[PDB]
Amino acid sequence: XXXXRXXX
Amino acid sequence: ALPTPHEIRNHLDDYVIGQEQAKKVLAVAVYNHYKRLRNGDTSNGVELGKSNILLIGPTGSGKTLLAETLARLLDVPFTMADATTLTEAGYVGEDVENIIQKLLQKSDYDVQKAQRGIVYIDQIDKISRKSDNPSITRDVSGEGVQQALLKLIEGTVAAVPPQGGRKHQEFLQVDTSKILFICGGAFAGLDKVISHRVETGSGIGFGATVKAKSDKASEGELLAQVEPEDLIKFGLIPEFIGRLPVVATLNELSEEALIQILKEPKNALTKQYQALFNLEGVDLEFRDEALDAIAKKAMARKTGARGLRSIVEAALLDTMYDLPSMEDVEKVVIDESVIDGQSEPLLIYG
Amino acid sequence: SALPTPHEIRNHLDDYVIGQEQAKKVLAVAVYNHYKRLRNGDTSNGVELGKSNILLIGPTGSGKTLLAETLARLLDVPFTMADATTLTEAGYVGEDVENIIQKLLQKSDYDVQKAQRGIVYIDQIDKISRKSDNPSITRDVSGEGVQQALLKLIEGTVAAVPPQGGRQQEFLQVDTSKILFICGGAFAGLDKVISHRVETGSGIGFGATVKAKSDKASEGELLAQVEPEDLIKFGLIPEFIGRLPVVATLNELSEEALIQILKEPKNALTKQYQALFNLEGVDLEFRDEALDAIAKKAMARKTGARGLRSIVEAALLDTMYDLPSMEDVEKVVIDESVIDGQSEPLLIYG
Ligand SMILES: Nc1ncnc2c1ncn2[C@@H]1O[C@H](COP(=O)(O)OP(=O)(O)OP(O)(O)=S)[C@@H](O)[C@H]1O
Ligand SMILES: Nc1ncnc2c1ncn2[C@@H]1O[C@H](COP(=O)(O)OP(=O)(O)OP(O)(O)=S)[C@@H](O)[C@H]1O
Repeated sequence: XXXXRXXX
Repeated sequence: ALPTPHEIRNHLDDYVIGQEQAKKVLAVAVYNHYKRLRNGDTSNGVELGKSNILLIGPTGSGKTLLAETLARLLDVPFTMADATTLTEAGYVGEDVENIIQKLLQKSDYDVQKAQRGIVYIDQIDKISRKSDNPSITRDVSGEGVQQALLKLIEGTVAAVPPQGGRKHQEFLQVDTSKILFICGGAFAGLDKVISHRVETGSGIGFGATVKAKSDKASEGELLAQVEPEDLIKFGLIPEFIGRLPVVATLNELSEEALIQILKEPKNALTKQYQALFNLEGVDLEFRDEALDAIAKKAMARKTGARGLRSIVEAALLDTMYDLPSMEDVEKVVIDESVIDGQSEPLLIYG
Repeated sequence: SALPTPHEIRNHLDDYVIGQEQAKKVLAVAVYNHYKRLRNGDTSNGVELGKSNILLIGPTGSGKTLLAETLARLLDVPFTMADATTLTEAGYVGEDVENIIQKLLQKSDYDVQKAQRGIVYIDQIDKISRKSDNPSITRDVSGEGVQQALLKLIEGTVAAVPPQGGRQQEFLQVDTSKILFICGGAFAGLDKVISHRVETGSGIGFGATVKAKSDKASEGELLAQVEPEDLIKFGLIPEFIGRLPVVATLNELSEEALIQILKEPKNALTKQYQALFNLEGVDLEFRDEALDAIAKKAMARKTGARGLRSIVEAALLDTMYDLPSMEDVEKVVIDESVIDGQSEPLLIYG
């Protein structure tokens, strides 16, 4: 549904 | 008849101590909420305005305590939600609409009784933007939550699954222009922002002033000078703060206040432990010489009223560990020395 | 209906743990008092009875995780061991705080009234302690955010859990005001921050005193002097520490303590290898001269009790490799020289 993709 | 600010405040004083300005704001709001709904569709001054509340104070000041104690005396429905679990634009977490759904559980699906309810939110600081400028990338637990609440606070239609459903085929409409919202949260780091704005020194030379170490920016006196512009640098959006005109500035727990919190309230820790040993056939005592000494230890922790159990349980650890094994024990006395750790609590046998 | 006492439960944990008299007292008082708050059914004058969580702190391999494991055996009420390394701020892909609750219900057979009185344990809590300045630039999904989410879980709230994950789109509400939490994780680097508070000086000047190694702080003693303000520098939030007033500091292993770990506990490594060869029809022995040498080698590794198998298995590698092929061997003796490696372990023939 919702993708929480984050990279430091 | 209806209650009054003096009567509702007298009730909260039994459960809360040392918060004068905070009790006044909630009393006027609750006292005014009955007036707005009662005058709805009967007063010529139609489209009555609304005024939400934004509580602010240090940790362990009594924010979450006021919401619980208020439900005891409040007649209309009340709920206790949290900002941290909300998610904007229908993501993995719960949606804004879930807040209204929890209200119907306590209201028994009474829409006419749900619109006149009150709502409370805790830990509002968790959704604040980390930086002053808007985040370049999308945020799931920040600014976006504020955006979805704008139309909610002002007033908007909502979707609520009546029974046995999460999403789409039965929706109950519930307006929100008259629903009250009580947001609260201990904003961390706000003292640094106000100092730059208020002190304005920011210098090293002769003409620039260098405030003497440890005699400045007192949290109690600093929050009083707060303004909406200060929260913008914190991360909140002006559109969100505009929905909450009222602001309440609390104070840090005074040394004298902690002594009263353990004696005057009914749910004090001293009364709690007294009941813990009452079933054990053992009494308890707490002399004034020990209370005043505990206040200096608690304030050093800078944690608030909730950091008091560490001082008590650390002292009564040995005593509680051995009291059940002991027999013919009818009363326990804890003098001031016991708190410092240089002595052992005196025991009285039958 | 006679409940156990601290002296009785301490005898059980003493069989599995050694040299943790300070930590065992805390778990005994909490478990003891937990049944008292549970026993009450709102039939006492005291209301809103207090809660007291526990925060275990100790070196690596000192036995923190072992205390929680052995505790669940003798414990009647349910118990869990939820890893906190994988926890993520609610609203993100990685994980939610709710997952912890779901585990508790599997142990209690989905008994809400029986799960509310359960116990919860968390490991590796230092993994979420963010070490940084105020994070204006970025938002942490596993650091500061996770700790804030936990605050709502504690002190009282209502959450949502699927019915075994869902065969319905419905959830069950379970209060958590009465649920106890025992968070514990070896905080690495906590000694350096405490030293600044206790040493009080750099000592590059003429007047300032300098004791670089004569008065150097001992790690064991130093943790005893911990306080909540010290943890704020480490990364923890004051709001998080206020929920955990009690603190338990554990001492490092000692040469004398290591010898008792191999003999008194039933789950000792010495007894493990004794049973490993019992099925093979061979006896095992361990003389005291070998234990004293093993203790010195383990302390140098700076790993604790967990760094003991490397000393044993590295020595008995050659012996175990050719033990099955050998015949008529009924007993084995390990001398001090065997640990040093100068000689080989003597073998006996039946
Ligand atoms: N004014 C007060 N009078 C008496 N006890 C208080 C008061 N304020 C706090 N306490 C004590 O502190 C406990 C916790 O109070 P809270 O309302 O949770 O403080 P808090 O500021 O809301 O914490 P937050 O918002 O999660 S940082 C209460 O259960 C009381 O025991
Ligand atoms: N007091 C003790 N007596 C006997 N064995 C112990 C003791 N403490 C630790 N051990 C051994 O160490 C193993 C692991 O102990 P742990 O509880 O994991 O230590 P720890 O402090 O939890 O390390 P962390 O926190 O997981 S890094 C146990 O399975 C035992 O074999």
